[PDB]
Amino acid sequence: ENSRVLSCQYRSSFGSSNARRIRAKSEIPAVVYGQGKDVSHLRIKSSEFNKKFAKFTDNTVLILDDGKLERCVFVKDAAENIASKLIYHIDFYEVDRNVELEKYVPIKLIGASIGVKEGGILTVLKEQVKVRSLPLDLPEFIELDLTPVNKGDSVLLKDLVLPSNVRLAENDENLEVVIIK
Amino acid sequence: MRKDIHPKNNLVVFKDGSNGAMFLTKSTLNSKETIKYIDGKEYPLVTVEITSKSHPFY
Amino acid sequence: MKKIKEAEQRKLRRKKRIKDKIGRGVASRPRITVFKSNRYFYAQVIDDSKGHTIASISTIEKSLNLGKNIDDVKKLGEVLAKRLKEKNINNLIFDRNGYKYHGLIASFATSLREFGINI
Amino acid sequence: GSSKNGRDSISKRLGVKRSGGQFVKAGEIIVRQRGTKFHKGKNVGLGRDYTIFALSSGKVEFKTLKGRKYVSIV
Amino acid sequence: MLSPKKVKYRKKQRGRLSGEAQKGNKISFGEYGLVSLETNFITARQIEAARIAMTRKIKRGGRVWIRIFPDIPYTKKPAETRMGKGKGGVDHWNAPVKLGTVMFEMSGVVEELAQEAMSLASSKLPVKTMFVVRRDLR
Amino acid sequence: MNYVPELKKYYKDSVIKELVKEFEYKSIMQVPKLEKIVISVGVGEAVRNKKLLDSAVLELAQITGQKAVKTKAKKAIAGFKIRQGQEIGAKVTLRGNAMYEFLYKLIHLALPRVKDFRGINGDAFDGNGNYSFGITEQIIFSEIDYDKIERISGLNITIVTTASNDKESKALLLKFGMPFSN
RNA sequence: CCCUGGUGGUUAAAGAAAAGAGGAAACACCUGUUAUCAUUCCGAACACAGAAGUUAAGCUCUUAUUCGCUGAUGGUACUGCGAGUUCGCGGGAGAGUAGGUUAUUGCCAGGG
Repeated sequence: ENSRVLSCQYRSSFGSSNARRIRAKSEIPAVVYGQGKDVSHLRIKSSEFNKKFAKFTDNTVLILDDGKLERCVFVKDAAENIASKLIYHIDFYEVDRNVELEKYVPIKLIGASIGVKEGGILTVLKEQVKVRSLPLDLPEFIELDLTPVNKGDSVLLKDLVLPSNVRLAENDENLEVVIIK
Repeated sequence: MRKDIHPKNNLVVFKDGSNGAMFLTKSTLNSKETIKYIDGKEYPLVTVEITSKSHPFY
Repeated sequence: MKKIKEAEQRKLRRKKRIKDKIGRGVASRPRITVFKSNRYFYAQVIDDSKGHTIASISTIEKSLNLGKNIDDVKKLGEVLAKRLKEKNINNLIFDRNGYKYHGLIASFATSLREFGINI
Repeated sequence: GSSKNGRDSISKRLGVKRSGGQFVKAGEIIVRQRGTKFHKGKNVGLGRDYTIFALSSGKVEFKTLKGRKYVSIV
Repeated sequence: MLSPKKVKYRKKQRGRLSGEAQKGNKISFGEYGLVSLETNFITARQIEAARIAMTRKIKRGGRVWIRIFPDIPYTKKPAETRMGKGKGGVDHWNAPVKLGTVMFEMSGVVEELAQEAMSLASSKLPVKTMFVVRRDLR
Repeated sequence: MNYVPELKKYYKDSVIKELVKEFEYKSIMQVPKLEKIVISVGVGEAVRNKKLLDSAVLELAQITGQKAVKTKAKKAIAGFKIRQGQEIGAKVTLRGNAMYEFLYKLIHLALPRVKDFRGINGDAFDGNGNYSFGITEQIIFSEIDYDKIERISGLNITIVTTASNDKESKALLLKFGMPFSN
């Protein structure tokens, strides 16, 4: 559960030069907004962020603790320099920890399908699915094994084995995610 | 309007030769012949051989 | 729908052009504007240095009991002249207000003229 | 094979001649322009070539309305 | 070759190109990208040399996206002339790249093969490069 | 006496009621009605032959009862070798009593006299209650004499209705008895 | 004072579309072309004569912000200057995002 927790402390620098000095001290400036609150300006340990969330997606959700409070935040944005692998700002969108909410979540395809083995045609109709859960239980990505899917077979949305407290939200339950023709 | 560029519109009774129906219609065509319409009014009568109710289509 | 909307739009464009062609009114020589509804006829004298209506008149006024004809607006203009003289204004600028100077407006204006108002 | 071009006109020295807030007296030129880059407001006039000039002594002011700039004397 | 098929003006002034990249600096259409570590000009023809290299190394495994298009004439005066007349004539086309431009993107193949192919591409470009996986997926 | 066209009488005394009942309209003059009929004829060959254009204008005058206007070229084009501002078309507008009377004359007298007249396509609707269709031989109208024509000509008719859709206008036209080919 | 109509100021979409509510007064639609007027034809607009009817529309109010418009705080780009140099000081976007937005107000007339 720790691996979803992140330590910060408040900053009051607010300048380009100041932010550069912080990142030299190997931290990351960040802001938190949402729920109608006043924006919170804080800073994060770059090593901790790299270690824990080296694979962060739009759907990753985590917990911020300033030693005195807890916040449930999405990683709304992260300004990355690709050449130097350098994060240099983070935007955290806060949500209510106990309010059900929707979110498109991508799928991850595993296994080698019998149909495609024998001459099936992959057509990935849907690259993501609308799911529903409390924020702390949203799935990072939903898995789907194609191995039993033979020729002329489509994948129903209910067929997606889902994490415990995650639930489908699509209006069209019978739409096909991936087909093999 | 101004008045000098219009052909003389006239009330005209068109008589079908086949069904006998008569149509009151303000036509600019001066008919040589005059007919007493149902309304006791004199109108230039033009006899037309084909009309509405005697359509080969209706 | 669109046809009524474009009629309105044309009226507004005419009104705006007329306004900045005649210019604004001042307490010495304020502006007289008119409005011609399907039932009635309205006139207002405005000083734009204040945005104030110094005087006004219309056929709704029961005591006048005029109609909506040339005769009636003649008499109405007479009444307007006698109401303005006691407030000692003799120079006016005539905002035709999106209408065409003809007929009812012509009679109104000329009636203000025969009784010592400079329009 | 020489240069086909190389031809330029004399610079016309356009622009704002009196800055907003300056004091001008009657008849001053405020803006020289082609077209109503700036439009006319209270107490100014427009020449035949869209020059902006002051009809009375006062202080220049620029206002903005619907994205158009207006020059006035107040 | 790669070259625009119509231009407003045949010749344009050589600017000074500087600063890092603030746009077109993220992997969009693929899995692996070939970022540059310099600011310089990549000619159309080096572009297509690198493209051949990648494509040929990839045995139908995936797709290749080229994220730069030259569209910048490069003029050169005739061979033996003096400094007189002016703005000689277009010779070849250049594309501008800044430190952080993705410049090339690949899809489909295993990461090892992609890295090999894309070093094979980097061997033919005039700028230092870096091969990047999405660094936020695997 | 305000003399009234028989079409206007028929409309006002029946069609309003049938359409109110048939389309459950809440207020009475939600009912559709007719605002204008535009008769157009495009003689691009008038750029050579002035007689063609003059004849078309005159024949329109005899057909309707009011004089026509010759429209001009909106754009100079070369495919038809058109120079902007040349006289290319001629149109007449019919409104009110003249409109009703002309439509009556048409429906009852001139549409019958058309060669192989088998109705009119009940689908030439622009999707907004405006019905436009063509007549190839003006000679169907008995008003014009055969001898004086200089070239057989056709012409387009557009009927503009207050309706918000095609269903309303088709219902109104059917109540008027317009011979739709159905 | 308020509703409505007309007329100014304050300029941030004070924008259009869809749905609902009314219409006493006022306004609008609506009636007839025959009187002066207008149309490069056409009472459509306009002009003139009047009140049989209506909220259907225009208009007013209430709506999800569906389209638009507007817009944070940070960060970045960029920039002035510096015996600190990828730095030290000062100023600080655009875009994006959390949002917000279907105005407000002076005084003339009719009467609630």
